[PDB]
Amino acid sequence: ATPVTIYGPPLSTAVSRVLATLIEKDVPFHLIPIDLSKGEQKKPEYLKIQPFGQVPAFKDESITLFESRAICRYICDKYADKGNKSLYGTDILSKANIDQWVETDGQTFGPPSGDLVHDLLFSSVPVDEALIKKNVDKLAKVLDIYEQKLGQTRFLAGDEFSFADLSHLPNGDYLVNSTDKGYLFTSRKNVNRWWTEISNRESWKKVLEMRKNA
Amino acid sequence: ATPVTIYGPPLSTAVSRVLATLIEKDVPFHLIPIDLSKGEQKKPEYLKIQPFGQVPAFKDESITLFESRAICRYICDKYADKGNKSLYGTDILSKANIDQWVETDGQTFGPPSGDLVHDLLFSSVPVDEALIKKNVDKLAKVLDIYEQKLGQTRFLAGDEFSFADLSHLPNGDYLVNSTDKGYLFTSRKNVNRWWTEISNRESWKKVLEMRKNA
Ligand SMILES: N[C@@H](CCC(=O)N[C@@H](CS)C(=O)NCC(=O)O)C(=O)O
Ligand SMILES: N[C@@H](CCC(=O)N[C@@H](CS)C(=O)NCC(=O)O)C(=O)O
Repeated sequence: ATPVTIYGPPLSTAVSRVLATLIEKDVPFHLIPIDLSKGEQKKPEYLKIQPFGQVPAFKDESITLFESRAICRYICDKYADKGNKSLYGTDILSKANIDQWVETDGQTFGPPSGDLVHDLLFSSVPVDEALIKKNVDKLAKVLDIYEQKLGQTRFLAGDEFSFADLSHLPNGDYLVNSTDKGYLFTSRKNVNRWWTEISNRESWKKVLEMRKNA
Repeated sequence: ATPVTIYGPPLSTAVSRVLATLIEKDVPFHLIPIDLSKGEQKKPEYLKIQPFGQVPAFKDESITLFESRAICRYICDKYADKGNKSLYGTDILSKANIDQWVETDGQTFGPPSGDLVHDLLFSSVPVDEALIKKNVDKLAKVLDIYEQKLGQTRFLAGDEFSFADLSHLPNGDYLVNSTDKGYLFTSRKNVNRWWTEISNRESWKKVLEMRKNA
């Protein structure tokens, strides 16, 4: 079928989540730029597609979607028999087992890690060290629980890479490789192990290379 | 069939989300109390099933799950042909269409509404009115977008009540009925219509009565 259409820059964490999923699932795509520096996402034209004025948006022959994790669940559903077939499970039980850790990204890991990424890399107000520390300490608590989980299983939800792991890549990679807070991940033995395995997957390497290609 | 097991108090918003789903899906359940004021959610036996020391947790013969929205997706999947069949759609496209608004709850509406609910109703320290204002203003911006959407469709995702609407009930109901922030919903005519329709569903009324009697 025709390549799907993704709106937004690969530097965006939420866009990156979608891109990594497409690549894992062997789904071809067009990428339409949205210039965040020109406030393009906040103007009326883009608002028809993403009503919160955020990236990414998704369009294929059947539907227009927003919210990165919903886009990714759709892709995993539509293209279940394609690419990495086990990415979001293969039946009701394996899917749900992964999904609880996807929700842990969305509700538990994502808020402090995303706020850190924003405040340290993408904000225009002076960095507030007290606020950085607050979210560092919150994220440390989460990663302590991950350290124990990853002492039992190779990946968050079990023995194989899943969307739960994938969903951690965007904020993880900015913290580890673009801030001085990488020790949160790398000083925890099992988290470091996991982080190394997931960030060196072909799909993620391809996303990082796409960022270089502008 | 054997009733599923749910852990936590009905005063909890995340527990309420699961209860409303079970009732919509006509799934019998057994509810195991956890007293949050007494830290029962941190008892080591309970942390074995919910490692973040939060509620709810879910058990049936097949699986133990945490994170309310993951639990609800599993319920909707397992019991697709039961109760309200359309709650999370009936095929790939209708499911995804609902799911983007479920993610909007999780990522956009949920954080400011949940922080308001916590600071105003479940905090041990005084409220910070500057922070209240910050979250009120954030939520107002979200609801301005909903106001536009709900002028186009009856419910968030279309012409039928869905899990997307359901997922807004717990924080919405506390703000409308237990704080002086209800104007956020009631001053917006389409949002108010929607709120009226979804909060008067029998499933939601049953949850509130469970809570009143707990
Ligand atoms: N919850 C959304 C988050 C989207 C989001 O916040 N995107 C950022 C880039 S990572 C954005 O659009 N920034 C520009 C803006 O918010 O105006 C998702 O997962 O898709
Ligand atoms: N993202 C979780 C949220 C769980 C959560 O924060 N639960 C509250 C109840 S509203 C709780 O357990 N609070 C007690 C605590 O965190 O110690 C879910 O949706 O299940």
